[PDB]
Amino acid sequence: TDEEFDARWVTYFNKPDIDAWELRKGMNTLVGYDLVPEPKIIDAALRACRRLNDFASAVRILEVVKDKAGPHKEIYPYVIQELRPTLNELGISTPEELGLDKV
Amino acid sequence: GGVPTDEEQATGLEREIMIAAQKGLDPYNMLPPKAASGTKEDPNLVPSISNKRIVGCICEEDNCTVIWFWLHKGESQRCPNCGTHYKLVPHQM
Amino acid sequence: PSFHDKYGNAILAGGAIFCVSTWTYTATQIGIEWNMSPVGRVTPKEWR
Amino acid sequence: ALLPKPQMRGLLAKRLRVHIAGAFIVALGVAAAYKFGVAEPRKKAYAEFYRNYDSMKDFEEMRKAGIFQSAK
Amino acid sequence: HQTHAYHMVNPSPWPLTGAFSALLLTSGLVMWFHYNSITLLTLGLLTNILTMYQWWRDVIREGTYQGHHTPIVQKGLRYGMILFI
Amino acid sequence: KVPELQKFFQKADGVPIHLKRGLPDQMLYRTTMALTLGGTIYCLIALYMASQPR
Amino acid sequence: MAYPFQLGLQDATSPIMEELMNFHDHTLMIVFLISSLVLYIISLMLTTKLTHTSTMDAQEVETIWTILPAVILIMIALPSLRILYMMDEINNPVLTVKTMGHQWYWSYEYTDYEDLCFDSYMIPTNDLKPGELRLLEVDNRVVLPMELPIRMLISSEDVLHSWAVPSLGLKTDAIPGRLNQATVTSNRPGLFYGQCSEICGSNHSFMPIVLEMVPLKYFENWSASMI
Amino acid sequence: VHSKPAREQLGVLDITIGLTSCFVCCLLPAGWVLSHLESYKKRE
Amino acid sequence: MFINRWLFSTNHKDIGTLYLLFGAWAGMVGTALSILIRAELGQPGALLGDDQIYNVIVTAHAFVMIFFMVMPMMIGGFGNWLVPLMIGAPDMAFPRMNNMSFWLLPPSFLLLLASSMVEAGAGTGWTVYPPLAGNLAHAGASVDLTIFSLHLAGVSSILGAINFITTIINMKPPAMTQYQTPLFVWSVLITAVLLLLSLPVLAAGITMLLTDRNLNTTFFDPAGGGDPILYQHLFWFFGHPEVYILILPGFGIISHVVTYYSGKKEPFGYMGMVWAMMSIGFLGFIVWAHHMFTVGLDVDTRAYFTSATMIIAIPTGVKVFSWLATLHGGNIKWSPAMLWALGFIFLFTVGGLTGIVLSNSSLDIVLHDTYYVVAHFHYVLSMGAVFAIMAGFVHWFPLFSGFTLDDTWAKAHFAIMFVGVNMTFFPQHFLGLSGMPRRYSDYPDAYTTWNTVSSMGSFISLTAVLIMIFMIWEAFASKREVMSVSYASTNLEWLHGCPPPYHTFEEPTYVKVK
Amino acid sequence: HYEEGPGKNLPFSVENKWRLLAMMTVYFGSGFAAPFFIVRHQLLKK
Amino acid sequence: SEDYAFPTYADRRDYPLPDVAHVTMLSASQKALKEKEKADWSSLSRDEKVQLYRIQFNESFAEMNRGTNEWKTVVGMAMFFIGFTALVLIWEKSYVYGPIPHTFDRDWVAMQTKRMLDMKANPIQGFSAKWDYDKNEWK
Ligand code: HEA
Ligand code: HEA
Ligand code: CUA
Ligand SMILES: [Cu+2]
Ligand code: NA
Repeated sequence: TDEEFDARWVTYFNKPDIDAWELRKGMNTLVGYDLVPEPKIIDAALRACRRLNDFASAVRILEVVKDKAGPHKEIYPYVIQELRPTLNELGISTPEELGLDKV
Repeated sequence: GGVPTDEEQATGLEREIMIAAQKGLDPYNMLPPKAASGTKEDPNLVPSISNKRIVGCICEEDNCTVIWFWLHKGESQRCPNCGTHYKLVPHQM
Repeated sequence: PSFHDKYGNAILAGGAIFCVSTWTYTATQIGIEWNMSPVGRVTPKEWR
Repeated sequence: ALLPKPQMRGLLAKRLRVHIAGAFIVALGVAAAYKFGVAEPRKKAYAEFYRNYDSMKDFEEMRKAGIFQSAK
Repeated sequence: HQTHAYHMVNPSPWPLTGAFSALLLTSGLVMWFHYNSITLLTLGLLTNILTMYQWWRDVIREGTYQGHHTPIVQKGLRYGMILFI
Repeated sequence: KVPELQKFFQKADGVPIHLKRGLPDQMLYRTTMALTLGGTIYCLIALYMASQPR
Repeated sequence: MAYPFQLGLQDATSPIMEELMNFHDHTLMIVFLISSLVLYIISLMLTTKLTHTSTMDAQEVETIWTILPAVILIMIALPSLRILYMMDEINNPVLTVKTMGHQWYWSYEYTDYEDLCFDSYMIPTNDLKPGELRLLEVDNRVVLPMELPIRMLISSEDVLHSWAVPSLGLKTDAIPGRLNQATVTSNRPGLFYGQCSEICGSNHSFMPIVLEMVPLKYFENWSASMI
Repeated sequence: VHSKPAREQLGVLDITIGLTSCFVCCLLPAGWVLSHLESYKKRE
Repeated sequence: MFINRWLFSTNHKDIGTLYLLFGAWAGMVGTALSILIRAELGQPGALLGDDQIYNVIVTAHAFVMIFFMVMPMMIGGFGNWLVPLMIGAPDMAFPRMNNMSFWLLPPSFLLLLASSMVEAGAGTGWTVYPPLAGNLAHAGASVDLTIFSLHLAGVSSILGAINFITTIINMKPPAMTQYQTPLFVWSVLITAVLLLLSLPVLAAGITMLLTDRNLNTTFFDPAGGGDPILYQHLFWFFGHPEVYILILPGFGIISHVVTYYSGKKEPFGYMGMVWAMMSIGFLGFIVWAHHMFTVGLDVDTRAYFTSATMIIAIPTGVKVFSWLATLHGGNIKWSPAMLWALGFIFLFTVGGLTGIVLSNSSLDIVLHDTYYVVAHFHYVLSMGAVFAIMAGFVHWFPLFSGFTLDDTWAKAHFAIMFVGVNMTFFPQHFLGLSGMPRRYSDYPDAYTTWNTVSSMGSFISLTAVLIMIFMIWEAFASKREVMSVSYASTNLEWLHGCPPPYHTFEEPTYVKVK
Repeated sequence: HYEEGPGKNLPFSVENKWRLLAMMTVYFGSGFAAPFFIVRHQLLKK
Repeated sequence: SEDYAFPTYADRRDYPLPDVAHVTMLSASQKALKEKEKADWSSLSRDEKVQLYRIQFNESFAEMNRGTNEWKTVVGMAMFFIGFTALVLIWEKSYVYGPIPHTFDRDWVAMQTKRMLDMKANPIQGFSAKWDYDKNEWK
């Protein structure tokens, strides 16, 4: 079910021996699913990207959530508004003010 | 009698493959390989002569699309979807 | 910084006027017999 | 101040099922439009032809034209 | 050096010889059936007979004198034979 | 005669397999190319005269 | 007769042809159903901004995805077998008439009593009467009476043709050495136009069949009027 | 499919030359036969 | 050196390149023949005077685009190019008969042109109906030249089929079975089976018609006990299997290109995909008399054959739903070949639906040898199959040359075909509804509207093939190379680079032990 | 050994754009014009 | 020479994180900003943020998946060579085609018009249906 789905995803993203290649594989096969990812899953991905220092892949998966919001753009405000403590204790900003949302 | 046997008649590539068969070796891929091991300490070994090699992994059971990629002589690389490990080894003389 | 910003609209406008002009020419100016439907406005007359 | 929880999962699934329902309803609408346009008018025009149609009298009124090879 | 267990076929003009030989034979049959010639027929029959002759001589040469016929290739040959028959 | 014919063939000299014999096989080679090319020229000229009316 | 800017098929004359065009229109709104389905699916399928490239299971669509085409094709095919039953129905042989495809033209025979055979050709464009159809008018039109089951007995002399009347909607293939029976009924007077319908040489477009519905009393007056 | 820039970037005029050449090399043969059709029809 | 590499070739890549160039040859000859037909049929009256010449050019049209480019790319060139590059084969098992097939194709082409050069002219249509092709109506050599050209094309297809099945089973790595591989294997496998199980009937037919003509047997002549229905039955027993030969490799390549450009890592419903393929191959033999709905056959046979055509229409619908399922839910990048794919699926769908309408038996009785049948097979094979052909041709053009093709001109071309073939062949639909028989040069006056607008559409097809000659020229002129290709992990054929080298797969593919 | 590369694995040389243009135009001109010359030949014969 | 060996960059939203970076060559100050990136995250400003993004990967989705005028220019080219096609029609109508048959004159088409109206050809829906036989004028 979705509960054990998200549980195995957060354990996969919070294993201590994560590196960029296998988190890339996990994120790509997460994108391949038919779902907007859970904010807890995005939170775990941001902790992993904090652990091995990937600003650009982190903002890339943020804008991946943005383009996965689809034809309606209310999902991304929800995702960020649970992500506000996480962004300001990792110090990361999102493209909507760091200047990649536009052309 | 009068009918010759393989060890006196069959020559060339027949000789290498038949002597390899009677010693129980497959140096020219007549049979599927063995020693399946996807773990870190025991990767999947691929014999070769060159730096460069094709692999195609059926990396889940009863799969449609074969995951093909390229092995180089160097560090072990893995399937991008399942996670079976691969090394190249230069001894297929 | 591409071809489709301004050359694209130039090509679409020029091709538009060129194609509509030559197709009104083919439809009307030669006067080929299309053998249109003679209903409505085309009238017959008597024969033996 | 705060936002409610919208759909994360099954979004394309509900989109596709409502769109194939729309596909079925627009297909039956297209067929009903084609029917009401041309199909039963064929049946009708045959009916008002043949309920009062008299084929022999039809034969005389193109026979006064004097066209028939068998009828001079 | 090759690593696969399959016979690498070297370039051959025998396809060209067989192709124009078959064309000559077909032209002979129609030329005889419509214009009564014999010489082109004799040329066509001789060139097919020789073409398959040293074609199959080349086949035996690469088969038993070279040993390229790995049993994978041999069972492929049996597949070709049963499909032909 | 199989092993001596085999070591007669595999000199590893790089010439293709239809030129393992020497002069007689190139003799037959050259005469078959000559006869097949002459045959196809004679076919094309015969078809051209068949095309042209009398 | 065919008219310019003809959208659909010829209007039916025979009752079998009115049934045939009813089944035709049945197939037509069926094909418009499925064409509307594929267009709406492809439009609202390409206009989607959502991706799903995971392993979606495929062994869950078999039963519905195979029973819906099965039922739609079976209710297509049931009127087809029914109309084949009205193809091979029992005839009441009111009249017979033979035709032969002679070499690029037609021949017609009434051999029931005072045997009559005649040949029909194409009236040329230069020799056309003022006010006749191009490529259709024939110096000897074949003439048949009102509302009688009449069997065309078709054959051909030296090359197979096809007796083809789209204004009665029947085309039947005149094989040499083999006569085929095709019954016709009609209910409306006048001229009815067709062709032959397989390739048979260098005047293939130049061989029509024009058929004249008259009352049977005037038909027998005609038959007495030739001979 | 990522691709390198054209090794030989055909200039504005060059493209026209190739385009016209194809059109001309195709229309001329057909038109030539069609133009002489009237004399052809005539049986001598 | 050139005579060794390209004349004396024993490699499948260069044999496929030769196949592609010969197919371009035959395709241009065929479109010129179709333009001769369309220019004669543009105006009421006779452009060519006698229409015996019209019959000769329409049967040349039929022969050249049924036998001389469609197998050469779609089965021949695409097959021997890609099948080793996706199986793992270093080469053909049977390259000398790959070379039989290719190098006996131009003798067949030359004998067909010789049949045209014959004073009589083989004016019999696509099919070789006796006694139209008999000793009296066609007393001449042209029919015999066509018969021997079809002999050479037939044996070309036999040896190609033997090579393709031998490669498609034998070259496979042993651990992977037939159900572990993508759709090229199953597509060319089932089509080579259909070649092998259909072509000998055609060869038999042309042989006994040949001895009917020349050395005087009476197999089809009813004056001494023959029957034309014999040749009819056997020739359509060939014809519809050859039809599904003309439709299935397009299915395989179109599924591959839809999976590629929809971004799918795996084509959905693969088991159902291959099941539909083998169902079509296994059932296409016993549906041949759907052309027999008006000859005089028994109504039990007619009912059985129309039921069988419904049953063969079922897995085509499975195929279409499988295509849409593959297209479902992906990153839809707008490649020109994906547009070719959309045009193929929609227009082939409506053509096959018109065929279902035809296979309604009494609808065939009113619509036999009619322009509606033309509208059928001219949406289906004249344009559906070739849309698959250009989709593959612009899809694997770097694999074939090493250079890319210009997408702007490519999709503008998909538009120019789109409008051209619609305005060409939908009027034929109108014409078949009006109801004239096929093989006509002069028509009644009421058909002028649709005839003229189809003539304009055919000239649109002319300027389209001019864009083909142009874009191949400019692609060769720019000769720009790729730097990266997508989905090479799931595409074996793109792994060796663009183009693949002379010796590919020297070391065969390593496979999982499982 | 055979030498490979992009474009040079094709039977016609791609060494010059103008020469390749000339070869392609004359080849495809012959291909397009062959059945025109055919139908011309039979209407000469008839 | 061959570059299918090393995994290749390809930016698309289906595989949104490619395995390999865009600019593998890294300068001295670029190495300095990379080790500062490896350091604490509270001292990074917007311009080096966007420059490190653009030097590790090429494009971002919100500026690459944009609808350009490529559809405009290709439909323009399509109907532009449609215009050239119409010019070809003009040329071939002027030079290739001969006279119309005499069967299309206005008096002659009136002759057959009266003919098939007198025959009541397809009088149900097709042609004679739109004609009245009482007032002798089209409906
Ligand atoms: C590739 C070529 C091709 C293909 C696929 C087909 C496919 C079919 N053909 Fe056709 N056919 C030809 C090529 C082809 N044909 C040719 C060349 C001739 C001329 C021979 C001659 O000269 O006499 C011919 C002639 C021909 C006739 C001859 C008419 C006559 O006697 O004059 C008939 C009639 O039965 C027929 C029927 C069919 C049917 C029923 C199919 C089916 O297989 C169609 C299947 C394809 C589909 C796309 C199905 C669509 C259905 C769905 C998508 C399911 C969804 C629908 C619902 C849910 C209702 N064909
Ligand atoms: C594939 C087969 C094919 C193709 C493409 C076509 C294409 C066309 N056909 Fe076809 N036609 C037949 C097969 C084909 N036809 C057959 C089998 C018959 C029956 C003959 C008979 O009656 O006996 C027939 C009959 C036929 C008639 C007979 C009607 C009659 O005489 O009563 C007419 C007339 O309108 C016609 C017209 C056309 C037109 C206008 C095109 C246009 O679409 C022309 C456009 C074609 C192309 C654009 C070709 C595309 C190919 C390439 C671009 C090359 C690709 C190669 C590489 C990329 C390497 N055809
Ligand atoms: Cu008689 Cu066609
Ligand atoms: Cu069939
Ligand atoms: Na004409």
